[PDB]
Amino acid sequence: AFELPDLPYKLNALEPHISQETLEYHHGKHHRAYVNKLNKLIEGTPFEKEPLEEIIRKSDGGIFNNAAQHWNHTFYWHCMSPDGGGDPSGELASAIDKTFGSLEKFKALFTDSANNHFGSGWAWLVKDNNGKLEVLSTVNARNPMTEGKKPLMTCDVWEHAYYIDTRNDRPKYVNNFWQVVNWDFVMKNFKS
Amino acid sequence: AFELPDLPYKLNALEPHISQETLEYHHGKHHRAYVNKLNKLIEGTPFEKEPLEEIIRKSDGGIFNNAAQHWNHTFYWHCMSPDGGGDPSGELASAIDKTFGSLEKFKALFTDSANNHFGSGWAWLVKDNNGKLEVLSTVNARNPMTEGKKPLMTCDVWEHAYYIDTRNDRPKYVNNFWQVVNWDFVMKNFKS
Ligand SMILES: [Fe+2]
Ligand SMILES: [Fe+2]
Repeated sequence: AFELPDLPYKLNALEPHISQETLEYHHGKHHRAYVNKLNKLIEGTPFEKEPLEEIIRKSDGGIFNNAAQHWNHTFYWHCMSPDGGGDPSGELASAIDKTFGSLEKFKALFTDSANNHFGSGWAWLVKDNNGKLEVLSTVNARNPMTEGKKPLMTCDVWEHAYYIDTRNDRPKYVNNFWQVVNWDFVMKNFKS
Repeated sequence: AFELPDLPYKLNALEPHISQETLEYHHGKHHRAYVNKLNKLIEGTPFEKEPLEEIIRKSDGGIFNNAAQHWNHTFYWHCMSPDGGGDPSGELASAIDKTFGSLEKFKALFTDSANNHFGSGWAWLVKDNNGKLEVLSTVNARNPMTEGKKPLMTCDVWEHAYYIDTRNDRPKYVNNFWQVVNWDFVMKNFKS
């Protein structure tokens, strides 16, 4: 029932910050696999016709892992852009200043979250039910929406996300992520 | 006070099954970093002068993660050899046949454990202190000795173990592992 979404940009659009080869493997093999495995697992189960978000909220095991990874990568592609980088603007910028003190403090907090996460996972900027901004990392496929928190931005820190381009140097990859970060998408997410 | 152990063979000794480049990054950077971070964390703490096994059994958080990974990687290098591959012999072979039915069923079981483990981790052949052989995988840095089980063989399934050589294709890497598996080490562990 689920499909691999097209990338929001060309395979070479994030160069030289994220390579074409990485996008070929990361989207064309890793994400594609999650979609295919998800579809097979949920066939003939209560999750067969459920929305993706509802599968994530109610499932466990392989169904959860593939469903959550599918959502997580779909979200991740929109968090980057050839037009990305620079600073946020408007109320997102204002809210970041209020919550974290400044943009550089927030960036440092997200960078540390991403760099210090042990093993596979995701670094997140989220909004809680009270509208308060928060930085946190999750293990493997886990997604903050299972704790009632809305994702605004994510950075994949599974080793496949960067090993082709930076090998073991995850911090260099996170710096590369900042050069392509799509603030327009983050702000769109912030404003609902 | 811990030290990066020397690799038991030359950097090209596992070619073409595991590349020189992989061993340069995996041992020379990944393993080296675990040893260094371990030493910094344990200094000034009750774990400073403890044996590595005791640090693993009594610590948590970053100390555990770095202590366990240091142990795991050291163990992992001896589980491979340029003279490796082929079949086990003697008591080990007999014990494998008794417990799992045959060598190929054991290989299938270990292969599936290694291939199916979601995220970063380790596939293991262990012996419980009843003496029974068991195949299982652990998440991230976790080591079966905390459950009183003695490791006999391990295969690192963190993406850095193979991404340079097989990219997303972990199954191909596990086949490459079987060509260099060091049964002499596994049997030594089995018998002691
Ligand atoms: Fe990913
Ligand atoms: Fe490793």
